[PDB]
Amino acid sequence: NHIQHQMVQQLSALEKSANGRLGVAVIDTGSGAIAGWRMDEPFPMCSTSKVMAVAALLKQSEQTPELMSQPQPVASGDLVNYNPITERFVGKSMTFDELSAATLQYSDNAAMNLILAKLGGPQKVTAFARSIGDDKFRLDRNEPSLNTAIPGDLRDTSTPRAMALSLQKLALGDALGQVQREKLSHWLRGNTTGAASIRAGLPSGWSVGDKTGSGDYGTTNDIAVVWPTGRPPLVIVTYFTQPQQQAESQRPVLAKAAAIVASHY
Ligand SMILES: *C(=O)N1C[C@H](NOS(=O)(=O)O)CC[C@H]1C(N)=O
Repeated sequence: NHIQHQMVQQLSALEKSANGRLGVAVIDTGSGAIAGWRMDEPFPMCSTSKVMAVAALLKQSEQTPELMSQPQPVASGDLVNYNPITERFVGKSMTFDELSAATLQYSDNAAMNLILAKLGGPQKVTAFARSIGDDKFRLDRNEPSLNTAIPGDLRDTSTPRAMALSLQKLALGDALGQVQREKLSHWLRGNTTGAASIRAGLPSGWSVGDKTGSGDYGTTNDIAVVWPTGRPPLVIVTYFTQPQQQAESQRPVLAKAAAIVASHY
């Protein structure tokens, strides 16, 4: 942990003002420095777990490049709680490229389940996380139950530190092949659900890729790769969860956390 005293004070005050539990990690990839707040506690990942799932599928495509263009039938039975793209393909097919874009950029939960099926389930996403040196990530359930976000429950959690290091290896480093890393980074940059989260706290000119998540207990999450103008990229994880199951989401908390980390860099 390389966090400055001032940044700790600011993140602590933000957490208290928001009445929740905040977890933040920032990696400066130029120096390798890592900093943050509660960055080793488990937090429910919710939809941010989808990055690891798509990455696992992209790793498999390295040995079968046509895998991503293979049509996959979509059925009404695949639909769950939130299916913004897949609901339009019932009775038709989507490729794994389309399914990956849908789950990353629109957070389509049926698409996530179709990807989990191809990989062999949540347990195989966890095995892929281990294969990139992430010993904290655990995916236990599929959609939509992986979003229950119960305090004290270890299912479907990771830590801000582990998720930041994994997102660095996947989107910037060498955990994936070049074609696959660039596809993942492009999909993250094209996310449509992140305007009010990390992106809102960063300079408007910077290029950003991110994946949000939400769940019960007011869980409000975002993980980002940031390409600041003129200087090496940053990786930012902001996880936030609240005391009561019915709590409302607090996206401005993530924006402010991002602004706090962005200033100190
Ligand atoms: C992911 O956390 N989920 C799927 C979808 N995500 O959209 S979000 O990232 O903009 O929050 C809706 C919320 C959540 C879920 N409960 O399924």
